[PDB]
Formats: sequence, C-alpha cells, structure tokens
Amino acid sequence: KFPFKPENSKTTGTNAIPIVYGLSESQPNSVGGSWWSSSYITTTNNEQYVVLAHYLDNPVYTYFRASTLNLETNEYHQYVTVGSSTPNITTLDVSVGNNGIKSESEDNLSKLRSYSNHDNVTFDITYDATTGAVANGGAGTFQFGEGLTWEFGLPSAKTEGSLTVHGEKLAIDPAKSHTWYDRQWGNTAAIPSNWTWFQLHIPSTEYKISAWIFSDPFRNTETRFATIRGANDETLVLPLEFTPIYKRTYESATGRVTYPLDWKLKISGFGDFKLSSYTEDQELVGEDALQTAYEGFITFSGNVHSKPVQGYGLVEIVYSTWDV
Ligand SMILES: *[C@@H]1O[C@H](CO)[C@@H](O[C@@H]2O[C@H](CO)[C@@H](O[C@@H]3O[C@H](CO[C@H]4O[C@H](CO[C@H]5O[C@H](CO)[C@@H](O)[C@H](O)[C@@H]5O[C@H]5O[C@H](CO)[C@@H](O)[C@H](O)[C@@H]5O)[C@@H](O)[C@H](O[C@H]5O[C@H](CO)[C@@H](O)[C@H](O)[C@@H]5O)[C@@H]4O)[C@@H](O)[C@H](O)[C@@H]3O)[C@H](O)[C@H]2NC(C)=O)[C@H](O)[C@H]1NC(C)=O
Ligand SMILES: *[C@@H]1O[C@H](CO)[C@@H](O)[C@H](O)[C@H]1NC(C)=O
Ligand SMILES: [Mg+2]
Repeated sequence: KFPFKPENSKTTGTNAIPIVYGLSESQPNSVGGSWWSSSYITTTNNEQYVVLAHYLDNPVYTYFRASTLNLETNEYHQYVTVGSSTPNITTLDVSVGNNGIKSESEDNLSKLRSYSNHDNVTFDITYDATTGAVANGGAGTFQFGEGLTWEFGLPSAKTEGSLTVHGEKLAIDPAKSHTWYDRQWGNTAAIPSNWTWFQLHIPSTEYKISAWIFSDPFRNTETRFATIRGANDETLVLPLEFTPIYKRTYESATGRVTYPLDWKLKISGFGDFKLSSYTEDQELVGEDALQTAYEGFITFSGNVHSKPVQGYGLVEIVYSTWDV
C-alpha cells in the first residue's frame, strides 16, 4: 500500500516569505481560472484510489471533469461535462450540474469539497488545508504563456468523505489519505501550446514538488523548472532537464496525440528521478484540446542529494491546441 497520509501544519507557515496574494481571497469564483484536486485515498476497508476533480472557467465555456483510479485493479473511469458560465460571486462554488468544487469554510481553506454525481464517477470528498502551501515560482506567480499565472498547491490536506464504486459507498480513512488542492488563475488567453506538469511526493521527507515544462514562443525560451516546498516553508526554485520516454505510450482517444508513459527529470542541484505512469489509460477525454488531459498517477525512483528515494504523484499532460 502507498503511504498516503495528511500533514497537520499551518497553511502559510510563518508567513515570513512575502507571497503575492492571500490564499483565502484567491479562492472565490470572481477570481476566475482553475480549481483542481487530486485525492490519494485509502478507504476504511483498505482499498486505495486516486480521485481527480477539476473545474475550469474559460471565456468560451466552462467544464468540470473528474476521474477515479483503483490502485489494486487499474480500473479507471472519467468524464468531462461542459457548462456555459461561472457565477461571479464572492464565495467559492463552481459547478456543472450536480458536480463541482465548493468551499464549506469562511476562510476557503479549513473545509473544501470536491464532489461528483455522474454514472461511474461519484464521490463526495472534503479536505482541510492542514498543509504548507507550495507557492509556485517562489512567491506564487510566474510567466505562463504570453503573460502571468498565479498558482499555489496545498499538497497534503486532511481528507474525509466517500467515493461510490460499483454501488458501494466507501468511506475515506483520514489517517491514510491526503489531497493536493491546486489553485491557478491567469491574465491572458494566450497560454502555452502544451505542457507537462508534475506533482511529486517523497514520503520519507517534507519535499513537495510542483514542476512545469513548456515552450515560451513569445520570449523564445524553454520553461523547465520545479518549485519545491521543503520543511519550515523553505522554497526552492530550480531549473530541470526533462526527457519524455516513449518506450511505452498511450494513444489519445481523440486520435490527436500519443502520450509518453515514462520520464526522466534532472532537477539542478537537487536530484534526478525516473518516473512511470501507473497504468496506460488515464486520459480525461474532452471534445477539444483544452478539455482533454492525461492526468495520471505515477510512481518514481531517484536520488535527492545523492541519497536514494522513491515516491508517487501525478503527471498532467495538456495540449491547449493540437496545432502546436
Ligand atoms: C509539447 O508538444 C510537443 C508536440 O507533441 C512535444 O514535442 C515533441 O517531442 C517529441 C519527443 O521529444 C519529439 O519527437 C522526436 O522527434 C524527432 C524529430 O524531430 C524533428 O522532426 C519533428 C517532426 O517534424 C515534422 O512534423 C512536424 C509536425 O509533427 C512538422 O511541424 C515539421 O515541419 C515536420 O513535417 C514533416 O514531416 C511530417 C511527418 O513527421 C509530415 O507530415 C510533414 O508533411 C513534413 O514532411 C519536428 O517537430 C522537430 O522539431 C521540434 O524540435 C526542433 C529542434 O530540433 C525545434 O526547432 C522545433 O520547433 C520543434 O520543437 C524536429 O524538427 C525524432 O527524431 C525523435 O525520434 C522523436 O520522435 C517531437 O519532435 C517533438 N515535437 C515538437 C513539435 O517539439 C513536446 O514534448 C511537448 N512538451 C511537453 C513539455 O510535454
Ligand atoms: C464580478 O462582479 C464585480 C462586481 O459587480 C465586478 O467588479 C467584477 O469585474 C466582476 N468580475 C468578472 C470576472 O466579471
Ligand atoms: Mg458552469
């Protein structure tokens, strides 16, 4: 079994690093953008799952998408459901139909909820941001496409609730579960053509890694870097070398792209990692490029400062257009 477990720390730690926003104020619908969660779950009957929930606001449409992965059997279910608009309100409550992400707390941190009521993808997961934030870029912002993005991750939030599998409602064990909640919003429609994002956990340590790889055709540079949150709020912003490996592949159901299923990362001054997708099919299938993503549970080995490590996490592979 994977050693899923929550942290029990303060969300912004010492507040000694002057990040460029307040977390709570960044959560409401009015801020726009993307709300995302990946829950690493052990149930009370000792089954393990990875559950994804994601709402995106976009000028053309909205969508909610979600998936479940059974870590014992590789059974995987996903859907994408398209909406038209996001209510412009001062609280967090985003949905398409009876599926969405909402805050159940005045601070938008102590209780958040990802829920889905779709055939073969039904769950109701709450989480509490008892976990030190990953402030991407060091202070929470970095260049993303033609302009800026703002992004923070809450890596190991205490998680409760249920997921329903084959008619059986299973209860989440909060001692052996955690949720990475990722909040991201931007100021430009011209986002990168495509990217890979890694979310990494190293259970022997407090390291939480949020790594981005994509091309910047506006500056004509390559973006390839990790933000690593360590202990005591310490944050590393490090270049990396990215190698996608196509010995194993998954062809998209859209017919438009072939995903690699293994990777190498060399994070400058920190370590190197060999990462592998847990199972082939982990694709959220949309009607266009932006609605589609490879969102896959991964495991990895490697070293950190020349000491061997292993861990798990998630890889996201997104094309905002198939004409890159
Ligand atoms: C974001 O998404 C991109 C796209 O999926 C990912 O990039 C790819 O990564 C893989 C793995 O690393 C690369 O595969 C390698 O490709 C080697 C060959 O590279 C050279 O050829 C490429 C193909 O060129 C042809 O096709 C493209 C369209 O697919 C045309 O634009 C191009 O003009 C060529 O067209 C002719 O051939 C096709 C048939 O293939 C016919 O249909 C046409 O009619 C033409 O006759 C080309 O894309 C490569 O360019 C890339 O790299 C150079 C640097 O060398 C850079 O200058 C370019 O701007 C571009 O980035 C290159 O010329 C091959 O030898 C090797 O074995 C392996 O297969 C793949 O090339 C990458 N593609 C691109 C566009 O970058 C990327 O990883 C992903 N990012 C993240 C973070 O996930
Ligand atoms: C939401 O409404 C407020 C107040 O009415 C307005 O100032 C703001 O521009 C709106 N936000 C968006 C994204 O339209
Ligand atoms: Mg909607």
